[PDB]
Amino acid sequence: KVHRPRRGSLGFSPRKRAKSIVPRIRSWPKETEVRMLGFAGYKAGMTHILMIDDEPGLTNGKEIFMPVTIIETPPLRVFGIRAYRMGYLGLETATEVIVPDFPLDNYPAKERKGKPKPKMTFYKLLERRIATLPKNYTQEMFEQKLGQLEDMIKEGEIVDVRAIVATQPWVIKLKKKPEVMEYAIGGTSVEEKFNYIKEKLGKELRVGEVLKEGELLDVIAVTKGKGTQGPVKRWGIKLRAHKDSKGRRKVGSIGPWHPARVMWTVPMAGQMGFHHRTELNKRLIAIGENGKLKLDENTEIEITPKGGFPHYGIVRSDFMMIAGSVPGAIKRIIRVRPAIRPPKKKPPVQRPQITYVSVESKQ
Amino acid sequence: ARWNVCSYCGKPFEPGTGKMYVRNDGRVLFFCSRKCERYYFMGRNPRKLKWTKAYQEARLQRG
Amino acid sequence: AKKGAGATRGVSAVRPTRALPVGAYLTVADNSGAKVIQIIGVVEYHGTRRRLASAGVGDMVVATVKKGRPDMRHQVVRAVIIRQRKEYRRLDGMRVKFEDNAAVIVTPEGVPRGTEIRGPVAREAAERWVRIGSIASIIV
RNA sequence: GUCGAGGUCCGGGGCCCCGAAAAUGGACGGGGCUCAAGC
RNA sequence: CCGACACAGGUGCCCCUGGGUGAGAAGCCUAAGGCGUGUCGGGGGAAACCCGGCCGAGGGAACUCGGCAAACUGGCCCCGUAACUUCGGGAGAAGGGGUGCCUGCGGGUGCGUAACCCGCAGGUCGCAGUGACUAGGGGGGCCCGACUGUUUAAUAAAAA
RNA sequence: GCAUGAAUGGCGUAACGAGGUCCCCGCUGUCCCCGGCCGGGGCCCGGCGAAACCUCUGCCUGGCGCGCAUGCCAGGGACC
RNA sequence: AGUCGUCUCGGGCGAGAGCCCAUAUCGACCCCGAGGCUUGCUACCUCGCUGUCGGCUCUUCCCAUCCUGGCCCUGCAGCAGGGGCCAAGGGUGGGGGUGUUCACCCAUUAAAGGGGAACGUGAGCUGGGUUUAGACCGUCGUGAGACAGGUCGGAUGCUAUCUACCGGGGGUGUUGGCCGCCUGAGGGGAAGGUGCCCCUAGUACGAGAGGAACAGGGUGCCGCGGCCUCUGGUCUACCGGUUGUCCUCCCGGGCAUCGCCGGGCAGCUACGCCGCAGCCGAUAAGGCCUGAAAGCAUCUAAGGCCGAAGCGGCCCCCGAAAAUAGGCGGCCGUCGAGGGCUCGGGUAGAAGACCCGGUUGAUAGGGCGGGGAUGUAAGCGGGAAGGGUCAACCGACCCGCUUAGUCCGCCGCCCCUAAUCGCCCGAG
Ligand SMILES: [Zn+2]
Repeated sequence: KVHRPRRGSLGFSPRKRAKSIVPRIRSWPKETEVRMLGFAGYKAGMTHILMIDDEPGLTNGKEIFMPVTIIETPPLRVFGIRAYRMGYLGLETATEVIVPDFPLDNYPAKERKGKPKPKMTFYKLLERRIATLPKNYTQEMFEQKLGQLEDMIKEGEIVDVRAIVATQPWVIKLKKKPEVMEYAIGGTSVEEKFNYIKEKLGKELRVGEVLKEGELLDVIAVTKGKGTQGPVKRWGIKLRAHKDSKGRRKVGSIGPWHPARVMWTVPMAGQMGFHHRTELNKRLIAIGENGKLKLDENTEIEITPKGGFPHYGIVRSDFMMIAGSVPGAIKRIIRVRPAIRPPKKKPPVQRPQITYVSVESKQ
Repeated sequence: ARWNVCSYCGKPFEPGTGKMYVRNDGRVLFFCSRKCERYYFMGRNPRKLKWTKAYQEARLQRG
Repeated sequence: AKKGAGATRGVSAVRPTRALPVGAYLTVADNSGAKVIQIIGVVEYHGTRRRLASAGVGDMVVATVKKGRPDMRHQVVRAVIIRQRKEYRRLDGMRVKFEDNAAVIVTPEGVPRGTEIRGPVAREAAERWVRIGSIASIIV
């Protein structure tokens, strides 16, 4: 008989709707330097640039076209510290401490006709995600809880520590409900990690402070949804003979006589898209500040194309320009981590030479 | 990083866009879009459409 | 560096689209005696189930002469495609097209069997095959 | 031709070993069993 | 009315058909006349898939038992038409050019600048002028039966 | 000429054919390789409302068996 | 289904051929087996009905391995060959005649391996072959007729009852309820496979012709998972031209597939673009170290080292119903935290579900502005091939006001309008 590879891959089954619209990171890289291992942003749109290639290959030193994706990256708020001990079958959280309520200043309040400014505060936007926050939680209580956690670390029951951070869509005026994420910290010593998280508890983190230009990353997000799709589109089966009187976009035979059952491997219709996916080795071309990209120390250009990004507003905060495309619809929350399985001859860790940036109307 | 100029509408277009069409005689024509390319090959006169640079030349020709 | 100047083939940084499947009629653009050929295969290409081999610019194909002088008709030959109608992208991102599907008859090692080429020769094919570009008149 | 304790063959008997490749995942009934829970 | 039915069949297409385009009782639009009862309604980027329809880059039968299905041509005027032949045909062979609108002239029959046809010159617009609708694709070999016609009502229309 | 043949006719034949059969130009989603769009179903809601069929029931691997078992044997798995 | 005569594939002995040399390779005459992949034999189940060959679609398995990984012998100089071993992760393709499986042939390729799954797969398709009813030819028969002989034509029914797999929801339980973030027992993966090119190198080897390898770089093809910045399709939103007809003519409209035709942003798309680890651990075939039985020798008996595209992990996807039914922070209970319907919308969607917003407000509408798609609107003035008393007047069409007009399933600012009122469950 004639052989051929099977239609589609079995390594992404079941092809079901993602458990949570907020992506989860299962594995983290091993880095000596002490820093947060990743960041979060919102997908804005796509554009292209012309750059002198510095990555190894045939096209080295020659100007090349390059598509890039824009992620708006408002600063994250570090508002929790969590500790992990070693359980019987794996890591188990031992304790977790969140900072007490503090006033919120970066809220873009508007003065409407009547009434004063809303005068928002933390624990008020966070309620939209948690809905059950501490009451009468004071600085002394927080200090004693931190001391207890530090004493536990000193005793040595703690094998890991991680940071609880929150997004701030309100500063960019996207929405108000924040997304809470848990991030591992690079390094080796739990004491160093604890000090690093503690010094930033209740404060802000910037992608400029976290990541490095020209480094490889992995992008995690939930892909665009397609609804129910037949096998032709879901798995890539071949259309049946044009003379078929019972349809063309269906599998011919769903199994032999024996086994007397339908094998799970037979392509079939179902959910397509909205899957949790990870893309490896995506280069971080640039990091821009306040929606502006600096080219030659005397030229700066607004990254927003004329008329704005389609189905998106205007980039007003820090942002990331990455090579290639990324999963997720527009405005999706995108997580990025340092390269987990990078190649051996990596590109230099520095911004490339960008000769042109496209800001023409993309609509 | 150079802005080519369309052969039909006479306007420049940004790098990384458009196309170049080669004639059998070696003449090369730059087209900024399928609209311009199709109009050129169909034969619509560029000198009667106000949204082209040839229209100004035609206006000068006719006074 | 073996065959420093005697090398017949080179490398190109651009890979044109494979817009010419098996069974397509290519116009012969040199003076080898052939006028029209039909693609029957593509060398250095692996297909899959029910997939016809496709060729672009700068890739060798196996063909048979349909129209030409009696000495050359009904002969299995190797032809290198030099012009295709399907636009393909360059390094700067711009598309380049041509007016006809034109190829040049060459030996299996890549040495042309003619002396002249009529019409422009794609820079991709010229770079891939040194001799074709060397004997070509105008390279676009 | 020097050491200085048993060698060198043959025909047989018991157990075991090689010879010993198949298609849904799996058959000492199963778990498992080595001075035995085998012979 | 018949078919068990308020049955998309049959009986009855049995007798008749204003205006425009057009050769036309064609196709399309419309007047008179009739109807909203070829009788369950509402919702929806509300999917996959199925049936009817439109388009599709580059290649052009590589699909398939087999070009099944679809596509190409398509009306009118002019030129120009092969092998073969039972001299009547083949034949609209094949193949090529033109086609709108506007401003006027000339010709036919006519008492008439009434009515219907037939040519000429100029100007001009579009990718496209039989612009919708209507509307042949073509050629070369072989077997069978001369031709028109008839046949298994309900799997065979054929060389029978 | 296993095993053609002269009126159960032999041979040839212009014109004709929804007859069988081969080739060429042109055309095209038949195919490379499938992708969009339109209307009707499919789907939900309010109504009228059946029929074919039906021993009882209904997960698997290797076996026994009238030799190809959801129901038996030893095992595996399984909330509704 | 049983059997394996036959079929396919192994083994024992070694006459002989190989310059000598039985075993590099072939191996007579004889003999012992394995499989159930050819055919046959039997008649054990199935004739109150289990639809055939071939092709297409799709899934899966065996090794007696064609290539891809690693090795041993060679009558193995190199490049290549012959024989054999471990190894089933991946591939094994495209065409011509023929209904063909098969076989033959063509051009490529690393290779274009043989088979099992009711000769897998017709409640999936097609119906070319086979096997009814019509008909012709040859042969046989007195005849009606027959032919495992050709030839033309000849129908393929379905509203899923249970289970099965693909995805989507509502509950119970997990010793009170609820919101959030996690852990990862287990299951899935090929997420990768494989060519060519440059150097090593015209070097090793070789008389010469010819001609490697380790290491180091580049890139193609097949497969997989994503995206629409660029290019192409579509775009029955939208803009323009135009044919017939109707609304009396002008503007503006209906119908004629969206009437036809050209362009077309958002959206979807591929023919477009981006991404896909070689490191560690133990091993099979195989190569060695120490060492006796058997004072020597010996890779093996005890013991140790290295050694495969194969196995386990790193990596990706699902994953608290993981019955040992998990961890932590917080809130509530012993009226009441946390939710549901209703409300304005898609980062979603067949119903459910999911996601944003809800006066603590820019969610939608509206107004303005930006950015786009067509292509310069109606009206007026002038010209216009010509006609007309060569006057008035008619005139297809052109020019200026006019980057116009029309529209926008995109974006920004402004609370002007509607996101209101209300109802319900809920642990004790
Ligand atoms: Zn242009």
